[PDB]
Amino acid sequence: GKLPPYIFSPIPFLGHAIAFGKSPIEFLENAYEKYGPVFSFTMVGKTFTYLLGSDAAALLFNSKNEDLNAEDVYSRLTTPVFGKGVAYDVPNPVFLEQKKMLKSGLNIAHFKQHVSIIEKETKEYFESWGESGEKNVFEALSELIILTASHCLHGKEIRSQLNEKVAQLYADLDGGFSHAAWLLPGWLPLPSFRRRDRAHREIKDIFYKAIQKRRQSQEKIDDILQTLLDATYKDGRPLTDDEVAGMLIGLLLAGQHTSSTTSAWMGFFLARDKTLQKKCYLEQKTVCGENLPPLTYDQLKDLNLLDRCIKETLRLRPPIMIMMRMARTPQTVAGYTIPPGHQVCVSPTVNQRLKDSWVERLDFNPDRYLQDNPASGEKFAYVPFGAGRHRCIGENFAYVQIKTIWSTMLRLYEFDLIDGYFPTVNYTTMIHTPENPVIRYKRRS
Ligand code: HEM
Ligand SMILES: COc1ccc(OC)c(/C(=C\c2ccc(O)c(OC)c2)C(=O)NCCc2ccc(O)cc2)c1
Repeated sequence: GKLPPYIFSPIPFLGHAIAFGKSPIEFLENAYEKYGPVFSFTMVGKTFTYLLGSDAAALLFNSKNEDLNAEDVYSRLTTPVFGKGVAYDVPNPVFLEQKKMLKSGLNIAHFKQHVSIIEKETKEYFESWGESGEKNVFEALSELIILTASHCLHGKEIRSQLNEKVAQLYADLDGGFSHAAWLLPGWLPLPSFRRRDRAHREIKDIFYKAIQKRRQSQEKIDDILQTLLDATYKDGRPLTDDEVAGMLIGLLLAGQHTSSTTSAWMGFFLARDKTLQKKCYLEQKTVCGENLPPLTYDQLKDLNLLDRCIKETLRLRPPIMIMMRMARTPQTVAGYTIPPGHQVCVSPTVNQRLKDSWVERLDFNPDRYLQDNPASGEKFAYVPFGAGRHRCIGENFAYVQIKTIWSTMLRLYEFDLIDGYFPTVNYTTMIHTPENPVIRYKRRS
């Protein structure tokens, strides 16, 4: 076997940590240009064997959990925040069973009501923005998305109980995903660690109360929570309340910040492309209805231009820029054998802005998919939600949430950038959020 082309680090242990923190996408891009598609790293005592390009990423996107173990990478971070016996804590077959049980709930029947729920919530929430002014797009969209995700997934019982205190609790729970989670161990009683732990206990307690109330409820209502409760394991064991709580606080916490940043990025891209925003509003006027009636899942499929805009936003600025895996058996890609112990990586951000196939890589143009383009030509060139075996179980929910939030938002206002300052990428956060998000909005005529 041959080890993959190994980059050389001046620092023995820390490696390229500072460079990756400063500019991960650019660092990966130049490393690709200099050492091919299978260049390796050395970051904090770990070898980050990145796979760039479709051919290299095919290994990660077609690998099995017996070969590329996600748990050995994500357990120490996801177990304390989500719960025990849920998410990545369980073995891989139980994890697959949980994933399919969750995917069963997110169906067309539930989406038909989710569209109306999200439309109502965004129409009510964006009343405070007034006729015109400037606002923090990222935070407002995060607050809207947490409301909509709660109302749709957890149900009216949980949504009604939602207030500023529990919103801050959810923000604190998301605060568990940070640098300290990776570098520092689960031994130090850091105040961030104890905040996350207390938030998880309080959230699970209120969720236990809500689950008991729903179970005792006589009236039958179809929801994600009800579907999870009715559905049992493959063997036949009824789902425990602890497991159900873990499922739902995993679902919502996994879509609150990977959907807020995408919505904000699409908003800024549409503000920069005023002609594209005008075309999108014209579509909202013509294909949904001249009187602009409330949206429905049937009309969602008619918003092809908005779908293309969301696709281009995800291509340029993916929320999840890295999907890590832990090698445990020797694997070969591009002729280079990766020994077990290397943190096999993949970049759903660099994979979509490579100049080899993505022409005008950094140019926002939601018309590329109208013609032939890598997203259809190549297997794993456009992978914002993942592809192959490892995909998001809620990409449909994301495409029905963002395309119902932004449809109403474009129906309401006429977004326009301020001082021509397109927000940059804040690499400090694990999900790259726009830097200083401020937009000068005006009410649509
Ligand atoms: C633009 C929106 C979103 C993007 C780009 C995105 C991206 C991703 C990606 C790339 C993965 C793969 C992680 C892995 O394979 O290790 C993932 C996993 C996941 N996604 Fe999302 N996500 C989004 C929103 C959502 C939404 C709305 C939900 C609603 C349920 C959700 C639920 C999940 C869950 C539970 C996982 C767990 C891992 C798995 O399913 O394999 N995400 N997401
Ligand atoms: C902001 O919270 C997130 C958001 C998105 C994530 O995945 C896209 C993750 C993550 C791992 C992750 C950890 C730290 C990170 O910094 C990160 O990148 C943002 C990602 C993960 O898979 N969650 C869901 C796991 C799960 C599976 C099955 C189930 O039934 C219930 C839950 C964490």
